[PDB]
Amino acid sequence: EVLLLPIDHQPANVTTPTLDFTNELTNWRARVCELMKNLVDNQRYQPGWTQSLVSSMRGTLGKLKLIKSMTPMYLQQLAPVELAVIAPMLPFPPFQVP
Amino acid sequence: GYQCHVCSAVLFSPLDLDAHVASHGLNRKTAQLLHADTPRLVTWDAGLCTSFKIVPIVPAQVPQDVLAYTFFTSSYAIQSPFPEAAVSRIVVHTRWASNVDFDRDSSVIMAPPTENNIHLFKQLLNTETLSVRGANPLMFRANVLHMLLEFVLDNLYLNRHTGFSQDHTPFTEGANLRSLPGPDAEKWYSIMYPTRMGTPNVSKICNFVASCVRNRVGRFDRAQMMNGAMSEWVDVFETSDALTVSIRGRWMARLARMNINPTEIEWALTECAQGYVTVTSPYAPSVNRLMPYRISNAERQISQIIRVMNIGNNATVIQPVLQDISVLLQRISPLQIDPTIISNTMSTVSESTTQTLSPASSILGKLRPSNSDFSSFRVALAGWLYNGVVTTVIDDSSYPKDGGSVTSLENLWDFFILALALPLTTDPCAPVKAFMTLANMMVGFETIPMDNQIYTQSRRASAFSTPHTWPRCFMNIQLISPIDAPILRQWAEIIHRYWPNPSQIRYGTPNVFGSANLFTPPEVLLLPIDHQPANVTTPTLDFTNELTNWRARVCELMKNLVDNQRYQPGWTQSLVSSMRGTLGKLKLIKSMTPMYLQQLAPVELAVIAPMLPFPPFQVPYVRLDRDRVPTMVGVTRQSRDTITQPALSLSTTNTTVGVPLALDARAITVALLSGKYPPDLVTNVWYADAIYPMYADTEVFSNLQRDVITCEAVQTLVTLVAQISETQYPVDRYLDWIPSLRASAATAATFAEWVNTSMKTAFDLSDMLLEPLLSGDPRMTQLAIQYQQYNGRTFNVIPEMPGSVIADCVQLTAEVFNHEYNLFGIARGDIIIGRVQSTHLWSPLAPPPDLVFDRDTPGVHIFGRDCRISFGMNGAAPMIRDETGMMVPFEGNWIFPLALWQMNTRYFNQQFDAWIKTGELRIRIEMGAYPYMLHYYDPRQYANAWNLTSAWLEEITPTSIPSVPFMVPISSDHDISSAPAVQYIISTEYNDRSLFCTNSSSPQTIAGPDKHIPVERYNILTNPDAPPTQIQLPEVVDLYNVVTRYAYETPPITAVVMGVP
Amino acid sequence: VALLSGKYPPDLVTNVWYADAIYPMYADTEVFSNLQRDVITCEAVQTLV
Amino acid sequence: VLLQRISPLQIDPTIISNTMSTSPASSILGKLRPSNSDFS
Amino acid sequence: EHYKARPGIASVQKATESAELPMKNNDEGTPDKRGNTKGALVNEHVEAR
Ligand SMILES: [Zn+2]
Repeated sequence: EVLLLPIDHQPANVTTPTLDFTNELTNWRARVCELMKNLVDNQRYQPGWTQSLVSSMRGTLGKLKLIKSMTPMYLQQLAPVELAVIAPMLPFPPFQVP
Repeated sequence: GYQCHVCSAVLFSPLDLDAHVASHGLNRKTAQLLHADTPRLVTWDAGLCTSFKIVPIVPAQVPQDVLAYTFFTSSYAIQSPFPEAAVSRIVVHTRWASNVDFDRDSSVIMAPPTENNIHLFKQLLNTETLSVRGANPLMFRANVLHMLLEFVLDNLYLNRHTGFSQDHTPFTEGANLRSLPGPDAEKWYSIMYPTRMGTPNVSKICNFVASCVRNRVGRFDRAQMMNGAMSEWVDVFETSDALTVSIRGRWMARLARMNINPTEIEWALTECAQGYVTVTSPYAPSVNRLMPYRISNAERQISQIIRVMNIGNNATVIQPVLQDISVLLQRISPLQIDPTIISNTMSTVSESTTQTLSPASSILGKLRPSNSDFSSFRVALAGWLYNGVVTTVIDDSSYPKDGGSVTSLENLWDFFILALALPLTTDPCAPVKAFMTLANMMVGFETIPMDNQIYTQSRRASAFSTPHTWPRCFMNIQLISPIDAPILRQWAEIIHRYWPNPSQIRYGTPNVFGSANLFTPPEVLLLPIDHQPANVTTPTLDFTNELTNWRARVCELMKNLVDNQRYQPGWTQSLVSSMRGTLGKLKLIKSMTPMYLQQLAPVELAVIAPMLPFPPFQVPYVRLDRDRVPTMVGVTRQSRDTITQPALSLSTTNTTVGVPLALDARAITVALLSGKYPPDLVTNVWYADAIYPMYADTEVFSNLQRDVITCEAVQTLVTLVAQISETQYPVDRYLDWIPSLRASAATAATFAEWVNTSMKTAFDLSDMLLEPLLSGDPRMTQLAIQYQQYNGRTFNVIPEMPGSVIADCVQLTAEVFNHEYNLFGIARGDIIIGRVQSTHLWSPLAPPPDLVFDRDTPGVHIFGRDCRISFGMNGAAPMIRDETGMMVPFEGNWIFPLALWQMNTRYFNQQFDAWIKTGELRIRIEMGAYPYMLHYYDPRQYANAWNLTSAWLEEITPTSIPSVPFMVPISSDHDISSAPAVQYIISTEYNDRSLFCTNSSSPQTIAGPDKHIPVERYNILTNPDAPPTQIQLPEVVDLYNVVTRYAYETPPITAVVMGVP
Repeated sequence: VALLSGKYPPDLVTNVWYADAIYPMYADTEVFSNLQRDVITCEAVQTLV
Repeated sequence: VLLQRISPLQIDPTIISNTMSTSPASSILGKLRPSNSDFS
Repeated sequence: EHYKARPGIASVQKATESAELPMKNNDEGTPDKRGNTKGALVNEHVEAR
């Protein structure tokens, strides 16, 4: 009686905030956006850009870091519940490797 | 085009003909950033300020036989202050007695409780409810909050003074009675004045009025300041209620805080003109104007942060603002460009025809003196106000192709065009580009050590745009060796020595206006170049400022370059003579543009800068210090998971704001080298004529009116969201007893949009407000701004939130609703669906305490989340599972939660409804709040509640319930018979508060539920020891108060303050 | 893009939504036939070997 | 298909467009293509 | 018929009808009653492509 998942799951409530960094997918999105901000920040690694695109690039990364989206909220709370509901009724029951 | 009519001459192409006649003769953000909408603050109300009316329900028996018809005052057509009826309720209709000039499209209109009021509670989040009579009991809290917000945003008016009489009749002797306008007024003088009617009767209304006091009627105070003018404010005793008197009083105080007199408008506009335009104000006793225009600096800072968040990058929102400021500088600036100056001064340059270069003639093909220098020079001057957002840089195309070489004469002039234009930009990396253009001109000729192989010497000078790319050989001048790089050593010394200095000019009038700038102190601007004040008013030519020094030293470097032994023998001697003569010619070219920019343009900037739709936004102009170059600026609108403190959750939650902008270095160079004055001008007459006509505008005041609505709407939003979801700000919660759902992100994002629409409609706004606050998560909102230097030193600004009277009044109406829940069609508590058959006449909204029970009552089974029902085989009774593991038959007293019935409504109907009707069991279904509907039966006949209660129990849905029906007996006066009545749904607590008076014209009420006219409301009449200006606000509403009535007037500012031309 | 966007309905209660999504799914169950076929699949193997 | 029919998650790509409100900013709106609704 | 299904019975059941469907048979490579291995004549990797 176990169903192996490559994601961490938490008990389900709908009132959790969208911008928690305890959620590891939201943490992953935030760390990738911070790494790309450090990559753009000081104009080396991009010679030949004639204009200064660092402010605009940093702003459009900040928006993608701080976007509201309930998909990382969904995948750790309600997606494993639906998988556990669906799975014993399947015609070919699940075959997993760790 | 056929023919002109001066001479009979025929032509074609009317583009020729109009010249021939002249010869005879001679989206959304762009709109809101310039022409934002104007809110309607001041609104007058000539009617009486009430929101609670008294509607009759069932008619009294006026032709009755126990008592003769001559007893009744209805038989004489006597107007009464209260509607005569057997049963009369009080309901809620905002502005049933009002007369306004501009309506707010938001009102709370209730039907009397015999009809259905479910359409006020199914309004907000019920889009998946099937029935047209059902509503979800999980959205009652959001529905009630939206109703209270509608209720306040309606009542935000001002009371208006109309006129008075003197009562010739002996009713209420000598009183001055108000006369409100409209189609009629005869029906109003009984409603306004309950104490005016005579008292002949022992009817209940005449028991009340004969008990009342007499001297409190009509007008009793005034402020008569002048003979033959309006009284300013009066105090009238009349019908009102304390809640809307309180709302309009706090709104009047909120507007009276903003008031300014005609003198301070003069004192503000004189300082804003800085002495050039003088306006006047009268010196006389006047009549009490109302001009709401003074706001605190915190509101200006918050409205600045929201505009900067609108001009998150987008590259096109702020371009029309710079276009507008360039066109505005056109109408003021006495400096005119004269392209013939350069064509004059390059004529008389001595050169040979036999040479093949012509240095005096290559530079005219470089410059190409044309007309569009102005709209590229004044944009560069307008960009000095917006260092924080716009970073104007020289165009990509204005640099040479391959970097060029100094042997190239055309690239030698293309360096000179850039060397003059680069000090006027506002990017902080201008001097490194000014150095690197010459270091690209010299590759192979002479070399200097760079940092890496990536950003070497031969890189294009446009790419050095950040402080990290500033080379060590430039930041430390000793690395350029003067043995094998003397010209680059000299140009580096010229950049480090003669680069211009920043300064400060002091615009602004912080008394009437508010200083909307952050990151700087108030009343100060920052300039890239140094300025002096004008000493003389007859200006004339001189050569002493930083721009003329900068023009001289570049030419002297180029002369030292052509005086190089490594460079000179490549050229012929007459060509060297002509180039040196052209440089000595071009040193001392007469142009008024440098002296203009030094000592007479910052006066124009400081004069213009308040009169501006988007107020300025600057970060400090640092000259050459790499340590303090601003690398970002960022605003926030929300917080992280835990941190309720903006000073901690600011650095990790921001959006970087700021966009570059391109400029034409050739046009800036032409505008710098060619500028002249009018031939005999005086620089105070010119400005007293030019600045005068634009100081009769009101947009600079209406934006100050707009920022109030912008700052108060976000405070109302953060107050109202905190009721349905958890937040970080400390608020009170009075409506936890109303059941609510569990708020997700989409619930708060929907509710916030409905709040936005209810503000935007009520204040007459057609554009968009608080939308960037809606783009993010609206639960945890904060507003802050910061900028960061190179070394990581961050300077943050967190503006405080001033209080909003809209949210204050919404919380006040919530506090009143906690005691007056019965008026808005809601009962508190829960219901019991037992069977009670008796001939008694008790009302089900006030049941006797024999019938009710609770969790504390012993012998009462409690059902929770578990329902297992065993069927009854072989005559045995079916059983249901208790919470504590017991199996009980269908008897006794039960307690359900409402959701337990909702999840299993059809399975419970077929099991339980046959036992509730004819058997015995009681079910206390608990929900907290529910709307109620009434049915009045005649107590002399048979009645039965099953066709109502079964119709209620069948229609319970897992997503909706309909309103709850009750059966109230009609209280007759005289002796009646007795008949059996069968009641099913009773209440738990008292819910009979909306009842006003029973039978209202009879002496008493023998049989039925009775109450007299509530003395506890009419406190001012019935209590002689009470002061007249007393309200008892959270407990009662009091229905009759003293109210102030103003007679102010609101003229435009140009109708009071006039300026001399 | 499915990670970066996506939202819930603004009125959901999970005890309504999942109690309404589970029931027609379990109404078309076939587990009692699959468990009744797996015995035959297991029983053919002995009669093969 | 069955996860899409059971799941409460309504994937609409318009949140990205409302957040951007349009260069590097328009380039990601070119790369993501929020005019598409194929989420198989 | 007061309550309507919030995910929808007609929408959930039409997907459960095709989740109910059994796995497709794979027959090729196995002999028939006579003894011939049924299937097509092809390189096995070309067939798996
Ligand atoms: Zn002519």
